[PDB]
Amino acid sequence: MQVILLDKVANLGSLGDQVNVKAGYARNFLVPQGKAVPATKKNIEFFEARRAELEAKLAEVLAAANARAEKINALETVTIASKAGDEGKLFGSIGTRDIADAVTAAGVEVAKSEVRLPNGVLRTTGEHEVSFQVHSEVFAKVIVNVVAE
Amino acid sequence: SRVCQVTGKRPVTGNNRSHALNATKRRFLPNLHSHRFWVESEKRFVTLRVSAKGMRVIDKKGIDTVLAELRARGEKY
RNA sequence: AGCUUGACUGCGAGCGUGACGGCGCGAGCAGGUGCGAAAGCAGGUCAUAGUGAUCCGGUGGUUCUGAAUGGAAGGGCCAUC
RNA sequence: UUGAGCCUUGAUGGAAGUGUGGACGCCAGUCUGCAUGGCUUUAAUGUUUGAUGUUCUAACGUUGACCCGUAAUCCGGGUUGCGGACAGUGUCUGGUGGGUAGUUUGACUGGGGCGGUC
RNA sequence: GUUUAUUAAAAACACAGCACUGUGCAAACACGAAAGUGGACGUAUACGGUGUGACGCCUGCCCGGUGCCGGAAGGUUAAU
RNA sequence: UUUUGUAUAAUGGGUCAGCGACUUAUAUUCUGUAGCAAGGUUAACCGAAUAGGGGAGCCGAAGGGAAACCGAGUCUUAACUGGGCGUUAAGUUGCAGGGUAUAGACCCGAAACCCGGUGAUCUAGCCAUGGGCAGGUUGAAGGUUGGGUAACACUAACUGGAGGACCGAACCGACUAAUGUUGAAAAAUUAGCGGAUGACUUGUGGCUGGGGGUGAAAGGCCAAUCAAACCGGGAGAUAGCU
RNA sequence: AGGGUGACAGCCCCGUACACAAAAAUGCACAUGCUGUGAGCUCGAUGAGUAGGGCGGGACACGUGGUAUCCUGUCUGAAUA
RNA sequence: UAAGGUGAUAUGAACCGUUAUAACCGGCGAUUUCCGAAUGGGGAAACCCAGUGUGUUUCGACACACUAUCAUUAACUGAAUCCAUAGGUUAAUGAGGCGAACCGGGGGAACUGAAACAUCUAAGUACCCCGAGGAAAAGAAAUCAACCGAGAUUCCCCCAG
Ligand SMILES: [Mg+2]
Ligand SMILES: [Mg+2]
Ligand SMILES: [Mg+2]
Ligand SMILES: [Mg+2]
Ligand SMILES: [Mg+2]
Ligand SMILES: [Mg+2]
Ligand SMILES: [Mg+2]
Ligand SMILES: [Mg+2]
Ligand SMILES: [Mg+2]
Ligand SMILES: [Mg+2]
Ligand SMILES: [Mg+2]
Ligand SMILES: [Mg+2]
Ligand SMILES: [Mg+2]
Ligand SMILES: [Mg+2]
Ligand SMILES: [Mg+2]
Ligand SMILES: [Mg+2]
Ligand SMILES: [Mg+2]
Ligand SMILES: [Mg+2]
Ligand SMILES: [Mg+2]
Ligand SMILES: [Mg+2]
Ligand SMILES: [Mg+2]
Ligand SMILES: [Mg+2]
Ligand SMILES: [Mg+2]
Ligand SMILES: [Mg+2]
Ligand SMILES: [Mg+2]
Ligand SMILES: [Mg+2]
Ligand SMILES: [Mg+2]
Ligand SMILES: [Mg+2]
Repeated sequence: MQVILLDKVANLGSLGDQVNVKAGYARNFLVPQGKAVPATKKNIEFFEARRAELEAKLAEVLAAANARAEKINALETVTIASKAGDEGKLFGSIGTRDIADAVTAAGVEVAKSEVRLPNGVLRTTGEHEVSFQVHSEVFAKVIVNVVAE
Repeated sequence: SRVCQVTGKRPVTGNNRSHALNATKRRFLPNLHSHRFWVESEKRFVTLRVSAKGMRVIDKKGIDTVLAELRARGEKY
């Protein structure tokens, strides 16, 4: 009695691992109570296929927009800026929708503050390249041009 | 009728044989048990009269296949 | 008393005695041996009791056998329990 | 909890001073850690493997109660309570077993038995 | 009171009484491969087995043997 | 007939007639006989059917050795002066017969063992539902009233109607004697006898089945039988006996 | 061939050898119809609680034997031309 | 098919026939009480008693048909549970019982032989039980052989006591 798992399951469980259990635990509790299934070989591919059409399929289906920053590898047109201040230095901050203002017409339009650098955001020159939240892995690169008026 | 519903296993006859090699008519008879199986295919407990082994057979071929027989053979279940 | 292993191995003309199974005696032959200078004597004990058939099984030996073939198991044969 | 193996982080194979439990410590050491201050002899885990013990429920028992099939002291399905890997049963196995069964239990002999003998 | 209907009616069996012993109930026990059933629609003031045999006065010693009961050490010991 | 021996007072037979016991099959060997002869002969089957075909095969012409093997020799043993068994006599197939083997094996006969059935119309026990007990005695508890006690106790009449109680018919039994004993009767008749309101007696119907029942226990009863019923089967059990 | 008829019949009778026969119901053959039914080629697939094993038995002429082969009550359990 | 007939003991009677409906024989039909598998219920076989449909110049009642069980299927219903299962009724098909041997299977003795007896025998016999056919069963090699080869099963003669 080997059988494969469905749900977690205490001292062996794992959503689909390959266990080998006493016949009783199984034909008395695990199965006929939705938790496992005889490893009928028919199944050891039926629940191994997934392990391919998924853990090597949909884990690749993720890679279709590398870095998401594709043809934006040459910065973006600087429509306006992101502000300034302190007669020379910096003083003003980014409202909850004010890092777009510059890159405010490139990709798609949004308006949210998924803050990434929990600092007082350094006040100097202006043009910087950190990362920002583009996804749970990749990044992006652009700059920031001030406004002289 | 001590008869395993899955494998047909009924009791048999044989001797005893002492040290003296003395023949004595006996029976061997199946290790039957009757057990409540859950089907899900029918949301019910079909409770067969089964010999262990019969059990092992269900544990491999699958109840839905074992009841597939019987049904196909005429048996109640 | 000295020296010794003939309480030897293979055989055995020819007799005894038994319904039988069997048991007994036996010179002589071959090989090899002890004793004796030699002739010679020794195949246990002065003789006659001191015993258990067969089957099954054990041990040693021996290619005799060995179920397609080579081996092996088992079997035989000799010895012995 | 516990006998034994493997994996490991502490024992055998960013200085000096103002400070601490355990110890085969060659017989009087120094240690093993505890604070700080400009492949083989040792302890705990993750564990793998057997033993013991608690409990669990979900096989299994129910000759408690209820529901329905059903105007039914059977049976079946269902609910519930109690018990519960025990009990019981299959195979195997040691013991017991005139309860039952098949038999054996000699011959000679001044009849037979006893004695005696083979 | 019972008994050898048909050679034995008795001092034999039974008996009320006494004792021992088993049995917590799905009882022990008994019929039965089993299901089912008696025991009992009873529950230890009950049910079974065994012996003794109204009642009076009593019922001593022996546990070596046999039988039965109990025993969580060791020895020996089966399948595995 | 059986016996050392039977007129034997040891067995069997009243007599007649009819029936009544060494067979049959297959093997096997021997004698007789016939055929063929170092050979003889086919079986199943085919079939032109008692022919013919069919030579599968069997026996014989070679034995010795456990055997491999050798071979008119061979085995024993290292080898035999030798010794054992062989080489020097014809077979084989029918047919009749004499033995034997396997079958009931010359015939008749057990007491029994086993299987499957039929039996509680007799009888044992039990279950349900019905029935029966003339007549006569004894007079338990309890109750009433007197007497009595301080009150109970006690006590006397009466009342009451207990009992595996007494006597005795029916009914149930069965202790003694006689008769019977080719009976009136395969268990009785006659005169006596025990029980007779009880653990009584009886009708009808029911249940218990053979290693089983039932048993106030005798090994009693279970259809004129019981230390294991009857019927059919195994079955022609077996019979070193008559 | 046989039987009968007043005793023993080829020629007296019924038969016998031989040659014939069915309106109906059926048997079996064929030739056809009906319902079916599947045919041939190519490419595949190739019988798991099974084989095997422990234990207890039973079958094989074989009585556990040195014992192959087969069946399985019980416990287990492969390979995949 | 026919010139004779109405079976027998067994006459007699009353009849029927003789050229085709006397009788006799054969094919096919009709009728076929009751009991009996017995099947509407019951039951001490040949009897008792029903329910539902029918049916009458006298539509009381009394005669005729259907109503067992089980299995497969179908329709309609339909619980604890709301679905669904179970259950319930109806209908169509089928089965039942009997009977020689032979056959396959499930169980399976003893006497007796071994001059006793237990392994062994008798013997997978007798017998009980289930099932089936004109036959049954078996059957197209995970078979033999033996370095050549054979080619399912069944039966017979040998091999060989
Ligand atoms: Mg005895
Ligand atoms: Mg004597
Ligand atoms: Mg008396
Ligand atoms: Mg008497
Ligand atoms: Mg008397
Ligand atoms: Mg008592
Ligand atoms: Mg007494
Ligand atoms: Mg006394
Ligand atoms: Mg005393
Ligand atoms: Mg005499
Ligand atoms: Mg004379
Ligand atoms: Mg005389
Ligand atoms: Mg009666
Ligand atoms: Mg009286
Ligand atoms: Mg009286
Ligand atoms: Mg009288
Ligand atoms: Mg006596
Ligand atoms: Mg009698
Ligand atoms: Mg008899
Ligand atoms: Mg006889
Ligand atoms: Mg016989
Ligand atoms: Mg294949
Ligand atoms: Mg009827
Ligand atoms: Mg009826
Ligand atoms: Mg006997
Ligand atoms: Mg004998
Ligand atoms: Mg066939
Ligand atoms: Mg080839």
